[PDB]
Amino acid sequence: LNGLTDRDLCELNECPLDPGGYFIINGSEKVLIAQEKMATNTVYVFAKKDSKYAYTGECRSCLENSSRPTSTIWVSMLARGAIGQRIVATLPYIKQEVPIIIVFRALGFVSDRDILEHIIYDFEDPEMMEMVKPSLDEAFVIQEQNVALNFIGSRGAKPGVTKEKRIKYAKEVLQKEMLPHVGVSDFCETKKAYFLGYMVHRLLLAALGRRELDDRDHYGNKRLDLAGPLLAFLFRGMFKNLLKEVRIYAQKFIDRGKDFNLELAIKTRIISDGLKYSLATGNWGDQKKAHQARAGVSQVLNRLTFASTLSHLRRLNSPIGRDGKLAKPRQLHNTLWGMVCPAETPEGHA
Amino acid sequence: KRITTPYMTKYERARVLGTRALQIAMCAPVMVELEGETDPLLIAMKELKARKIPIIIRRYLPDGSYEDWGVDELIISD
Amino acid sequence: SLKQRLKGKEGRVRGNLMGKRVDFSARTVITPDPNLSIDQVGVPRSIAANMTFAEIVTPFNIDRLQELVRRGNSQYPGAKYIIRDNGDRIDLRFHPKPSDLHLQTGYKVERHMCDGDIVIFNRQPTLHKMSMMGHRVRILPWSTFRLNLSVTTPYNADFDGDEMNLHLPQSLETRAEIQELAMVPRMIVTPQSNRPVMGIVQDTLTAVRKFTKRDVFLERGEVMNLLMFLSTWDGKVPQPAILKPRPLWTGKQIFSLIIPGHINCIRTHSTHPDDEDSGPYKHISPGDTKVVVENGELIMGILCKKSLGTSAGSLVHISYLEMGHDITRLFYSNIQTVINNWLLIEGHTIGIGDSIADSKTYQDIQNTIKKAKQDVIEVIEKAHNNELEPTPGNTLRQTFENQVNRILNDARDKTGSSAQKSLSEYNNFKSMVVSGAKGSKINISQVIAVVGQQNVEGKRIPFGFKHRTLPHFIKDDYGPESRGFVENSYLAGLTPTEFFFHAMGGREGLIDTAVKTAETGYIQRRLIKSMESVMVKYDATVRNSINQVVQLRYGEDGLAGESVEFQNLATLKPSN
Amino acid sequence: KNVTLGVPRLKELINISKKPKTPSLTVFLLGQSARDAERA
Amino acid sequence: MNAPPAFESFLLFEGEKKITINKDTKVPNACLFTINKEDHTLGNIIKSQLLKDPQVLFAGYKVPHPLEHKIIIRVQTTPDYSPQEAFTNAITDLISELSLLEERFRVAIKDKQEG
Amino acid sequence: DSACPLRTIKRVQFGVLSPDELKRMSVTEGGIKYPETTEGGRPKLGGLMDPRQGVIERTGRCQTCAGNMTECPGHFGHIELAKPVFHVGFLVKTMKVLRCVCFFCSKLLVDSNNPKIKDILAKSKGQPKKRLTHVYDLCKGKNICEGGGCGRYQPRIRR
Amino acid sequence: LDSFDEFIQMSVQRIVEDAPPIDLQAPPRYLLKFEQIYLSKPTHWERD
Amino acid sequence: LSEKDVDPVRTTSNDIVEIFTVLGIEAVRKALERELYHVISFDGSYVNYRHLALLCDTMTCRGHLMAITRHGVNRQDTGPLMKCSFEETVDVLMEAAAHGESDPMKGVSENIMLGQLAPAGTGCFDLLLDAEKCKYGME
Amino acid sequence: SRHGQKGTCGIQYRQEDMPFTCEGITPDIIINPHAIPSRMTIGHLIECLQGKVSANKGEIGDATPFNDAVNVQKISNLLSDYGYHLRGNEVLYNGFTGRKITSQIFIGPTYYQRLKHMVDDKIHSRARGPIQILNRQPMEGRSRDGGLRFGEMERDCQIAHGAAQFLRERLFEASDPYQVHVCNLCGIMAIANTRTHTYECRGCRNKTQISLVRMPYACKLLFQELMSMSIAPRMMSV
Amino acid sequence: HIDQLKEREYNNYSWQDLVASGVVEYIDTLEEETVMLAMTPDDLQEKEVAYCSTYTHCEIHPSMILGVCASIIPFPDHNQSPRNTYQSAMGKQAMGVYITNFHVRMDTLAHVLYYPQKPLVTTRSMEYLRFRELPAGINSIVAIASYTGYNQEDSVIMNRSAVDRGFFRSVFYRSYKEQ
RNA sequence: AGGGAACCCACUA
DNA sequence: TAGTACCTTTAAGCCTCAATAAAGCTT
DNA sequence: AAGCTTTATTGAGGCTTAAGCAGTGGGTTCAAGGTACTA
Ligand SMILES: [Mg+2]
Ligand SMILES: [Zn+2]
Ligand SMILES: [Zn+2]
Ligand SMILES: [Zn+2]
Repeated sequence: LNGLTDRDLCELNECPLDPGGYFIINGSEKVLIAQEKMATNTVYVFAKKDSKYAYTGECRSCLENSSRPTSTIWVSMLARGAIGQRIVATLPYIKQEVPIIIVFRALGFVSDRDILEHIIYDFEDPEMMEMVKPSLDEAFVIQEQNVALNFIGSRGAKPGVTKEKRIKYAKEVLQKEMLPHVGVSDFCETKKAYFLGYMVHRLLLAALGRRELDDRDHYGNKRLDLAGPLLAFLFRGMFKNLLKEVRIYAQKFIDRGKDFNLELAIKTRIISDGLKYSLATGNWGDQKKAHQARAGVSQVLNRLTFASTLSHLRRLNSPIGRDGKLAKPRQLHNTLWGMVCPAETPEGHA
Repeated sequence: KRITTPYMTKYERARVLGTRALQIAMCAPVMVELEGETDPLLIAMKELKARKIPIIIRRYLPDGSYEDWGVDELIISD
Repeated sequence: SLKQRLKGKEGRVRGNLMGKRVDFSARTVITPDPNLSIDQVGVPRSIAANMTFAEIVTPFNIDRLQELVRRGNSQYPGAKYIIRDNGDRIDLRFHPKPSDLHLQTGYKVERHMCDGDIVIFNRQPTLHKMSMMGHRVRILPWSTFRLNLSVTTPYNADFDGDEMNLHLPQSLETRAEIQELAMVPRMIVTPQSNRPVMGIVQDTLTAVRKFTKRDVFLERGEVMNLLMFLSTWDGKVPQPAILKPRPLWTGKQIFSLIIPGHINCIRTHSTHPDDEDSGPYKHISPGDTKVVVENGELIMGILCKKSLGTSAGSLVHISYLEMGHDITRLFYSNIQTVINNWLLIEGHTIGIGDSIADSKTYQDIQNTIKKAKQDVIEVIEKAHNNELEPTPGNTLRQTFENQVNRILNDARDKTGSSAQKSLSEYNNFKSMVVSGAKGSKINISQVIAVVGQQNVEGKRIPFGFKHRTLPHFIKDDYGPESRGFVENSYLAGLTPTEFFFHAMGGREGLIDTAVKTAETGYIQRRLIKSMESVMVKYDATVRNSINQVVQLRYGEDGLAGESVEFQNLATLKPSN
Repeated sequence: KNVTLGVPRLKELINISKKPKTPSLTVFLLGQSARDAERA
Repeated sequence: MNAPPAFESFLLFEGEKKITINKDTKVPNACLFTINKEDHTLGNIIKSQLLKDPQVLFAGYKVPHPLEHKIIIRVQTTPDYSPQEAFTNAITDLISELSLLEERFRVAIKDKQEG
Repeated sequence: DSACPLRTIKRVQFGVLSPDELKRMSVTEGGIKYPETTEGGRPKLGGLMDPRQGVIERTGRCQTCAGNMTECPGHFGHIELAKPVFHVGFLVKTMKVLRCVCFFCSKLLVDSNNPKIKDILAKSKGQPKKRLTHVYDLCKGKNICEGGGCGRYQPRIRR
Repeated sequence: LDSFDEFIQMSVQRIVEDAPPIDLQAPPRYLLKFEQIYLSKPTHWERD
Repeated sequence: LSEKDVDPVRTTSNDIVEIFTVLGIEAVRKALERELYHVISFDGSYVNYRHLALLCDTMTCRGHLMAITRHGVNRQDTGPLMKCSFEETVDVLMEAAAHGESDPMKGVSENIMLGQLAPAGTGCFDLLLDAEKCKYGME
Repeated sequence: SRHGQKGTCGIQYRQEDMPFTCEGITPDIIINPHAIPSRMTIGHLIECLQGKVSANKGEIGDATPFNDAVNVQKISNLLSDYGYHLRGNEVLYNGFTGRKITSQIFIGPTYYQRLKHMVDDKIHSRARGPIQILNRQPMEGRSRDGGLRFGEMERDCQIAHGAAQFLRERLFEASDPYQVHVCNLCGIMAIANTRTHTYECRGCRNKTQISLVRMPYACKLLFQELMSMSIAPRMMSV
Repeated sequence: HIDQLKEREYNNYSWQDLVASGVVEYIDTLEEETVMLAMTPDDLQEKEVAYCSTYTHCEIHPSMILGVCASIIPFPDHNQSPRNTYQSAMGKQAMGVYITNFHVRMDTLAHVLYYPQKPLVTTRSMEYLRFRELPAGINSIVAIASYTGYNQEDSVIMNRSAVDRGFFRSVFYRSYKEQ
């Protein structure tokens, strides 16, 4: 129906006023409700309340084209309740925290002047020096890059008893899984260190009061997943499963010492019924992970009025739990002006 | 010797009226002279006002003992 | 698993033993009916022709039940089953062989629900024991349950789509105990707060304030038409208050006929001046604002929510305590019927003309808002130029916000009172406010004078941008417009920023409604389960299920909460 | 003073909370230390 | 589903009786005329024509419920006169008034149609 | 109609079902042995859809009693387990007993004649659960059987 | 419409191209690389 | 309270546990009544005193502070069937089975479970037929 | 209406029962005055006024939110230009008696919506019908002739009433009445062959001390689900 | 720009030529936090005391802050805001003609009004919601009166004669399927 | 004269 | 050789560790 | 002597259990593909 006139649409028994924007899945018109999320690659500094961390600067980092699982890195300060206040990091795939200067030594810079050049951009304010000194103090025992990498690797998911295995595992974690939006290739440790020092610097500024803290519900801190990103998130997993079943089929047909039919190797029903299932049920994942996945992403298009159809096609969703009793995500934020209707919202649990 | 209240409680009134109405509906002998009456509830109410319901209320004290009050012995509020 | 079968609100215990689906229940939309008594519910014919009461066959009702069996399940005033003594059910929907339609004494006939049948009628959430009362069935044509209007206050019901549930008691014993314990007239006064739960509401309240004013004069035909709707009327037309030049009755005479027995009550109207009772006209009231009902006759006074409402010591309360539930039920019905039929003569509207003040009042309102905004600018200039010194206990921010909020609240209150003084005695907003029927004075102020300050989590509108509430203001603007003080009324309409700030303020009530309904219900359930077995025993002690003494006498005095009243100790306060 | 009320305070009352949100006292002062603010 | 047919506004079903008199004993010389399948159209004219009668001490009508089609007229008279006689006289005067109105309307139509 | 006397419940006594009682009241005399429910068109004896355990079809009858699907309350089968295993709802109680009795002689760690034991059976005579709590608090600090009885060191039960 | 057009015009090809080529051995190697995608118009296949 | 020039009579708290450990169980009953009254009547509403008194007497009946939770209600001498009807159903019934608890069927929820007449209002007495009064009734 | 003013139809009067203006215009819909003051839908009244102006003028009125070209005084002056009261009131006459109503009634064209919530889609009654297969209680919902849940709060209110027998028939007799046979010794549910009058209890090996017990079916189900957990809920009828 | 947009069909001048003119531009929420907005071009003329002389953007029309279901509310700035929320909820439940090809569709539930009317009082945003073409409601002569007591507590008295003439009559469609 | 369950979503007061 | 039947979200309690300190046993 | 050693309090961490009532309606999927083996 793309580019058809009103007469051509009426020839096909279609309504010219129908806006489209939905999918016909098994004769059911299915609309993809836009899902909001925190913006990736942006450093947000919050105050975790009643916790061991006074401040926390997170950066949900995503590669922006490859779109692996978004690897959040936290750079936190400990609460006062020790001879100072201390900055630590929470790396992905490292189940324990790491103090930040050990991470900077693992990235290649061994000296303290180099690390503080990556963190503190003007040396002429000593108030910010006073806060980084404890972090330099508990990284005193670590003065070399491989020693720091061993410190990283001895806290990983499965620390292999070989020391060089720990070194290689730590190098892989700090290259591919720490701040991948900065870069995942080699020779990217200076840019990763500059961005990590930027995260530490933002945390220091927020702890100094020199910069205000970030708002969870500021709507420039949010992004909306429309039909494109949602369907691409599905299609990445289903194409991964397609390549997995092709490698399984071809492996089974080369252990036998034969040749495989590649046109018969492709399991074309992996993409087909996977997309069809997720759009028909609304659970956004696989069939075997229905509880794990989130529901209500795909809804039946409401066709009671033209206005209800148009409203359903322009609906957003904050996926925060509907049994949540905190008022703040349900507040009408100031930053919704002109972007989100201040009047249109449901009554009740949502 | 009977320490409970001489008045009939509202729960006692409701249950005596219900029990007596069911008895009349099961063709118990009416104690009063019904005058064109048919509904067993009105007959039970007319028996209750006339203090003629042949029912004993057994009130249980919390210690385990009981007191037997006849309906004709209790003061009829409503 | 079995544990998952037994646990939760949906498990076996809470979802199938404490509460369960029941037979002989009905549910449909509720619509008003001013013509029903307070203990009647109007039932659709399809609901009644589907719900059956098992009537035991006696020689008293052999013929009536024989006719009901002969009519069958097709005709509505008919029957659905015959249950013999042995217990088999002869289904009357198959029109069976005529040997089956024989009725002996001891048979049960499951006749259709008819007029006068007792039902429990219920609205969820069932919060208190007046949310589930007994009603007499009246069969009415269309498809809704129909309620009286005084009854919607205990049910917390209105007719914007509410549905209520109708349970039919199936035994004579349970029908009798609903009749003797849970009917609507017996549920008039609550033990929770020793006042009525149900009072004169809405139209009848507005029109009984209009009806009992001093200058309401009814002619002969109007009086006879109103006396047609008085059920307790003795057939004697009262002597008119004015006989010459023409015979005219006042509204107080007709209401004195409505008032039952010889009730003795003294109230004051909502607009009673504070300095009148000390004045020379203590008993000769210039504004008719002191209500005196003496020997069941409205001597003087305009009736309102203070007299005919759900307050303690009101006219319906005194009527209950002195006359009983049946007389007070008739009182409720008579007020509603007579007043609703007089409202056909008088009428009651609300228009766009009632929301409009004179130009002098508009000028006064604009002057007050302008001077208050200038005061806020002066406070801002004092805080900028370091002159603002904190009050003890607070820093400069709570004192600046307190000063600005005090200026703006004094603005809203002063200009709302300026708006309310402009309202004539013909105003309909004022008619519903000073009668207590609907709306308050802040509603009049917001509609006419100024909406006021919008608040999010108690403070003013927060700086959701970088130090701006919206990108239409400059940074660090603490003035009234910037932080959510709506300067216009609803009549004048809001500016776009005021519209957004008002939507931010109004979202708070919606969120609060949702979360309070989530949490308060859990609190109520925990309250119930902690005390469900506590009861007054026959030695008058209050014990729990363990027979542990909770109170040696109920309430420490041994009395029930319904019959007690607010009284005054004479000897406590005066000097020796 | 910013003491809690409403339904949170009722919940803190019926659930016997060892940590109420806004615990407080109302200290009353004896004699001449309550007449003037300097000794208060 | 529960809609009454539109003809029960005005049609007596078999066995329904158009008007019944009930001499209420509450006050002397009063009757309750219960008229079935009628509305305010006749109740109001009968009530007002009864109010023109000086021997009628009370005259009022009511519709007990608007979802039912039933008029209750209550007439009380002086003791030298009866409510049944008052009701008959009121209907005769209404019929004579409407006959006069119809004839004068025909005369006026015939005058204006010609000119 | 039933000929049994109709009378109500004055008491619901709780307890654990003895395996002797399960074997004695079962209708599946050999025990449930086959996981399949139907042997073709027949329900398998000793299977899960045991015909002695109730009424399979809506129009059939039970085999233990002769009642139809309405009158039949259903009757209990049993599986004789190859190896005894833990009841998951009774784990915590088994651990509370295990730290109270000896691992080897199964004697109570504290004396039955102990004055502390004497006055806690005094103050918790009608309360079995609080009596277990007090005996558990007495036996929690111990590490060795006193004795008459052995004197072997006792382990720490960790779940 | 614009989000779906981006997915079906840019994102599917980018997902296909940004995938590891599969290698099969153990013996000769077998390398499969995926190149440009083609989306046809919506077609239905009958029972024949 | 121990301070000089502080009234040791009128000085109070809104911490219920603090009043209970400092002053006792009757003092915390009165303080609980005062606090619940303050919460209820700050809105302007009024609840009759006997309902507050019954709640406070129920909370302070057994000498300690009985919370309105599963930690105060399900730790009473009430039966297992009453406790399992509130919260922690399977745990309560496990504990009752293990210790052989006997439910005396004297509560309301217990008899509601088993379909019996609850000893509550209408069901708190028995009705007996009087044979001597039956001699005056005609068939 | 388009201002949050929802409400069911309470009654329908014919045209000769409706109030009417001097030109014979009966309202299609009469709404309560009391719906306005607590809700403060002043846009509803402005829409009635603007709709009167639009219907007399022949325009379609403009009600775009933030407009200084439209206020209530301009709409009023336009309305008074058409021989109407400027505030939109009219003298209505009683439809029944013909008498002028003493108050003048705000009447004008307002856009009403019919909502999908109809009463014939919502009316439901049950007497006796389908029951759930597991717990033998009435079914769920009006689409399958199910019953209404007499829930826990209704149970609590009927406790507060003191209506013990109504509570008993709601929670036992009108949902799932059932009979079991119990051994008087062990308290476990016995085996009862009703036709041959053979009552027995396996385990105690008695055949005479068996008692009929009326309990809800869901309670029997609870006890059989407790016995699956190796609990013996021994109903002691002694 | 306006005279050239008045002729979008005669001229082939559109919104994208207005974006390409550097006249309008899209501002997201983070950029909106650094802009200075005039609500109207009224805010740009010089005042006797000036609020801001450094406006960088202007609102096109301030009623574009509302969505689809709140753009049908007439005079929404004269309403209390929860009532606007309730109408946004209840405009989706309003019965009209939901689509023009409803005779072809076998929807499970369908509700078509007999005589939908466009509103007599309109917002200018309902020209773009196509509410003039697929309207959901009828312009009703509505009296605000207390008549006989049957409209109390949020009820409506309706004209039976109007309903007989087709007022708010509608047809309900239920579709059943079997394989 | 009555052969479904579970989950999800939307909605009503 | 083609074909059909079967194989496999947070908030408050309680409980349980490591860590201490008078106080009796043993210099 | 002053050291040594043992049974009762603390503080943090881990486990468990709870989170309103009553209604409608629709939609999907359960129960599914490799196989090992024959007449
Ligand atoms: Mg409502
Ligand atoms: Zn059986
Ligand atoms: Zn041992
Ligand atoms: Zn036995």
